[PDB]
Amino acid sequence: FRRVEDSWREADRALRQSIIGEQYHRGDIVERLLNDQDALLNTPEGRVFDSFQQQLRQSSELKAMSERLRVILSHPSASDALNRLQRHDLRWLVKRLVDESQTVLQARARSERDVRGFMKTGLAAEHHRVGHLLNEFLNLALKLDWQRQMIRKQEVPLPAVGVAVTGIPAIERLRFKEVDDEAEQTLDLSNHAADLTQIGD
Amino acid sequence: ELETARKQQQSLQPVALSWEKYQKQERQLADWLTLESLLPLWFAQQASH
Amino acid sequence: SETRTLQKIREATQELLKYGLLEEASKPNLYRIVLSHPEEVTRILEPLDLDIGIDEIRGLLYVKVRLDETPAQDEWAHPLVRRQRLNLEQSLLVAILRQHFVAWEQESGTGASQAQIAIDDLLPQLQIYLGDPGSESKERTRLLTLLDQLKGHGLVTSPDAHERIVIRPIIAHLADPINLQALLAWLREQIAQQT
Amino acid sequence: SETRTLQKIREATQELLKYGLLEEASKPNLYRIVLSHPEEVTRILEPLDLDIGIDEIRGLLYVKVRLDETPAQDEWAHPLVRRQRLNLEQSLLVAILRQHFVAWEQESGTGASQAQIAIDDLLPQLQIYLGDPGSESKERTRLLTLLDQLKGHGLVTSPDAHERIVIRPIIAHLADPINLQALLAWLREQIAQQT
Amino acid sequence: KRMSEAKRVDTGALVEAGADLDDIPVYLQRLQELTEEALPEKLNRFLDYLNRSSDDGVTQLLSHIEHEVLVIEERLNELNETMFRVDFQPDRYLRLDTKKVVHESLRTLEKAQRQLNAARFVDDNGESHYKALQVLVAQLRDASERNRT
Amino acid sequence: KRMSEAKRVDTGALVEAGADLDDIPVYLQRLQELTEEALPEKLNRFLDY
Amino acid sequence: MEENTRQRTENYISAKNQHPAWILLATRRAPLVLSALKTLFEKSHDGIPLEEAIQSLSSILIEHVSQEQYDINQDNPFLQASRELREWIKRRLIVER
Repeated sequence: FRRVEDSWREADRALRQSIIGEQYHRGDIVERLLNDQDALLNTPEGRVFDSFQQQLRQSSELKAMSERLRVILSHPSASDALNRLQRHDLRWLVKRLVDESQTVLQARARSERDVRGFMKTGLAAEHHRVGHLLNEFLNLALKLDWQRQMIRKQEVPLPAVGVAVTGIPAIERLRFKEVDDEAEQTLDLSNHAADLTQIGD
Repeated sequence: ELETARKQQQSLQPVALSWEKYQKQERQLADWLTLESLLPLWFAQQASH
Repeated sequence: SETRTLQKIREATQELLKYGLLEEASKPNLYRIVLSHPEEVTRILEPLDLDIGIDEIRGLLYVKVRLDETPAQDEWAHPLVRRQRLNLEQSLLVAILRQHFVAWEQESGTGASQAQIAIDDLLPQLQIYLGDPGSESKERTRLLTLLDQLKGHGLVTSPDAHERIVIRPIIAHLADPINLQALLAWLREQIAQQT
Repeated sequence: SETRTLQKIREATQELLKYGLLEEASKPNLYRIVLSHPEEVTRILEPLDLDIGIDEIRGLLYVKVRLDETPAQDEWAHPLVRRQRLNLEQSLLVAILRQHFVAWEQESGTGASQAQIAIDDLLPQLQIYLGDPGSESKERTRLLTLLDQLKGHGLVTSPDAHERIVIRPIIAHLADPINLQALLAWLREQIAQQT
Repeated sequence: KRMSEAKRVDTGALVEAGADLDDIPVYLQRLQELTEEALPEKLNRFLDYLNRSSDDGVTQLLSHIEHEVLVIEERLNELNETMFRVDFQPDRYLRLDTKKVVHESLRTLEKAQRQLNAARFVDDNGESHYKALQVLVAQLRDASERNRT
Repeated sequence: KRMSEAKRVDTGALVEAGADLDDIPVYLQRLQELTEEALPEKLNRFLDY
Repeated sequence: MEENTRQRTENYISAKNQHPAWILLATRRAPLVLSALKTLFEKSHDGIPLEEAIQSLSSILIEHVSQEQYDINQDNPFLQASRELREWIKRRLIVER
């Protein structure tokens, strides 16, 4: 399962990357999602996941297995065969699997959310042009070397708009530390010994 | 989204169908009125003969 | 005695110079004052080689460098401009922000600036280009540094309580089609040099 | 539409705004051009509530808020200018350099010759009035940081081949020198009381 | 007539253009684009994929809750172990026995899940599967929102 | 175009009707009925409430 | 089958220079890191909260101050633990979510 997770993570990342790909129609992206998911499912690890899912469907057997595990580990011989950590892991094997599959499902949900973002775009006139422009720019972006800081900190030729001017360094604006507030704040380290005669009968 | 796309295509297909049916009549009309424009001269030549 | 410009106009132009932009939705009075005497503002800003662009549709006034005889190399070399030139990671973030902005504007029209996006929505997008350092906190710090830099340029408000930001409509003018198509050509040239 | 301002006037005005001053001994072209077009410069600056103070004796031009005294508040606030308050050490350094500049003008006359001083003559007084940071190297580092900070405000030049520096004549127009004298008196009282 | 009908079911594409001869270009352009994307034929597949993905989600969650309950059972067994080391009285110790709640809402959830498992086998392109999943996620979201009940 | 738009706005008083010139009588009947009986009656009920 | 013979050496070399596990086992300092990591991750199965993890790792590293030949710190083991957790995140040994 530790590798089922990675397989689905890579599938999701590839789908997200290809969504930025301009060549895809809405239909092509839906097709890519469906086919990537099916291909992932048909690999060996995918079949492991599918068998796990079928067992979840027929939950009676998994519950019976966990009950049997509880019975097994209570036996004295268990303490001799396995140290406590191993016994704990074997006891909550089913819990660990049921939790682990959640990451597969979460990557799947991430891909589905992204295709939702892409699908709904029944654009209008003004938007459509800049949409194509941005997609082209983003497709240009992927081929850069982002891990190199120099590439990240290159200076783009964009126009200066929203140009703010501030802090004209007029000499007059200066002012100076007014340390004349000399009054110390007194210390209080007195033990407040109390007499009980002030509370009522 | 897919359902609405299907409905949109179902609606638009007859538009193109009728548009072609209409371009056919447009061609039926243009050359025919050109033939009408040519009729007087043909009849003039035949009348001269 | 001496000709003193209308107090309201002086205050409005001073504030507009201060902030670099001036929106109807946040300071309607000065925005309308400027719209009532735009040629006064042009006469006021012309000597500094600064000018005034306008977008009444979105309700935004932004000072932009005068083009008449400024150095063609770049207008950021202008003496008065204080902020540094944009860099291409910031430009990537600007592109994503503009994409979200147009996506929202499609539904909301050219209405007031309700263009809001959760911080969490950006992390998946940037993760594609800037990699995966395998620590959600690290990438959040990276993204928040980028957003601070962009707020320096006025394109986005700082994150609010719910980890949400509002895209200042000025982005539409820093990422309008002509600017985008200049940047696109320059980037294609850069990639060609990389090859 | 309207005609353009002379390029020289625009350039000099933008310089004066960027650095908040102009110096005859440093940029004579801009200085004399501004002085020969003074009415134009005050007309440009007027609508920003800005004006130029001038000094022919010291050869210094500088900006100055043109807001009428106590216009709406006891002490004014101007949008385009931020009224910074220097930290303690910076205040000491400006006080020291102010006093030494005044002495220099006593011995040489006002504006006749630039004020100069050696770092080795300043460091002892910084030690006197603030305490030993741990070494001569740390003292010099602190002094260099402070001198850079003042250079940012146009108050001091860079160290030269003699480890000497020049005091910018802008100090003659500082806001509240009497407060500096009061702080210096407080300090010479504290250096005694503390030990 | 056909053009107005088409605009009746438009979304942001045809509304920008009129309903005359000069507007046929963009209409047929949209028709061509729709045919090129060829979305409608995907519909049967995507219904099945939706069924499978959301069924996986719902079943995984409803099993995660069950095994959390079993973890609580284990915690109570540990408590029982602690009390057993100590005498609550001369010859007594306290034991903690759990039991299953008989809430109506759990009964409805069980009914709905039984229906969902009865829907995998009816072959109608998963329409019955989708209806069962719809009713189940209805309860899930409802209980999610008005949680404190 | 205008009558198709009208049928588009309609809520069930023109479902039985078509979108042809033979339906012009239907449109006139519905418009006169509105103006003279339905807007009046509905307004009267609204003002009573 | 002959591909399985030669291409396998390329597979192994790529693993040697890329895969995090093999890279770790090769480093001069592997056993300390491996022991500390297993100590951290054995006692909890849901993922350590980062602050708890750094505290536990600092406690562990305090033990190893006696190893004369491995990066002895006797001025601030807390900062050492923080830096090394960050480093291991850089190697993709541990991913935090």
